[PDB]
Amino acid sequence: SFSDQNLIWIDLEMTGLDPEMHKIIEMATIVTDSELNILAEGPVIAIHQPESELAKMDEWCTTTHTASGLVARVRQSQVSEEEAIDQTLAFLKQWVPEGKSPICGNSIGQDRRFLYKHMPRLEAYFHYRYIDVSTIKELTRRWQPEVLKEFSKTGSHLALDDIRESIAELQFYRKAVFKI
Ligand code: NA
Repeated sequence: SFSDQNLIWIDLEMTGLDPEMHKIIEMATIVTDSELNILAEGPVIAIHQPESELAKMDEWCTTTHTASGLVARVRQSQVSEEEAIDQTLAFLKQWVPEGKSPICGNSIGQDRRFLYKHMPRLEAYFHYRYIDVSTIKELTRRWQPEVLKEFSKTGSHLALDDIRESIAELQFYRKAVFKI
């Protein structure tokens, strides 16, 4: 089912909002076809970081990532950023050719910033364009906001679950605000 029309969905969790200061602590990927059918889920990787990097986390980050179990998984992880890139590339090469899929997700520009800084070999696998589901969310909020009361998110900040929610959100928009 390898195809240059398939879409690569990705979500990261980080120790904060600033790529120059903060680090990636979780990554997950999903491949859909162009019709958003989920074809395969990629590696779900808690990336090891030392305490000094975890100690940069603000209260939101600390409470969120501790309560989810991610911090414990990060502390126990034996997978570095480079190994996480290798695993993720080995998965993606089976489903989508290099340079063809936009990066897909919610406010995915932020994730791409962290990929540019910390995982440029993975960033380079994506086409330069972005499929940002939150673009459609924002346009819907302004053009017909009552549509948004028909869809809800759990928002657990477990990377695979959140990217599954991104795909479900776009699936909802296709029926609710698109006519194609
Ligand atoms: Na995200």
